[PDB]
Amino acid sequence: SNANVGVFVLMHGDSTASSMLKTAQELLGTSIGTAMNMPLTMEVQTMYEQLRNQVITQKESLNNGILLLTDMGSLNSFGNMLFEETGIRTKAITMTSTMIVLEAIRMASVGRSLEDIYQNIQLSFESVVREQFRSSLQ
Amino acid sequence: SNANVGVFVLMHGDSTASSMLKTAQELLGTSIGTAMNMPLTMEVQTMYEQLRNQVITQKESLNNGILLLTDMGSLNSFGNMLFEETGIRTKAITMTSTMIVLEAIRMASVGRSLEDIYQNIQLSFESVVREQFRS
Repeated sequence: SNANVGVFVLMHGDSTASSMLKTAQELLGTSIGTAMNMPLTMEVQTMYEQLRNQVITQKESLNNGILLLTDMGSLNSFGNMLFEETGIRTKAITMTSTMIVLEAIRMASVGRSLEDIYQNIQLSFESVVREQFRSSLQ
Repeated sequence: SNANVGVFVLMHGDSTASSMLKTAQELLGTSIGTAMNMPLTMEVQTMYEQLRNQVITQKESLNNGILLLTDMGSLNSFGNMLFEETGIRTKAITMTSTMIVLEAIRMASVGRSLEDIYQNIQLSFESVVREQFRS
């Protein structure tokens, strides 16, 4: 009920997820959020099981839902998979960049809801779509 | 006529840029592209000079232009600044993630033009955003 939203950052490669999270954490002075890197030799199912296992452990601290921030590929499917398996409300967002991790952790750490965080992140993506749109014009 | 577009990945953190670049290079079997990890202690001007310094030592290898893939605000001015200073055509994409680096590196390595790469990445980025937030 007063749990902060749980933020998990999952990305392809050796240290993208963890390095992006470290950046946000150092900018905000917080240690909340969890990063997991999927190196190229690791099967997608193996990664899901890493995430699911930690989620299951911390179930009682994840009363206000989970936000999965991913880059690409199969990883977004984990959001619905976790909800189906654990019943914990999950939103998943692809194409995650440093700013998005930063904004997710900042809002999570001050107790904003999963829905409020998801909406603000959508607005950030929309701002960028528009900035890019305007740049393509010239 | 033959230069590949030079792709530069500039990200905040210990290994964000280099990790994304390595993922792309390994997935694609190519060694092209430059990553520059910017630590939080580094000044904006130092970051800029790091980029500019490499660029101007390899001008002819960049004569088909430069694509900067960046994350955060301060880096977002570097494209126009680099172009103004060097005259080498530069495009820049913010909110860079793994798939942005992947497709930029894939296109550059097969000899796609700057305008084409930039166009296609922006179109893909918008498509995925719209599908993500659809329902």
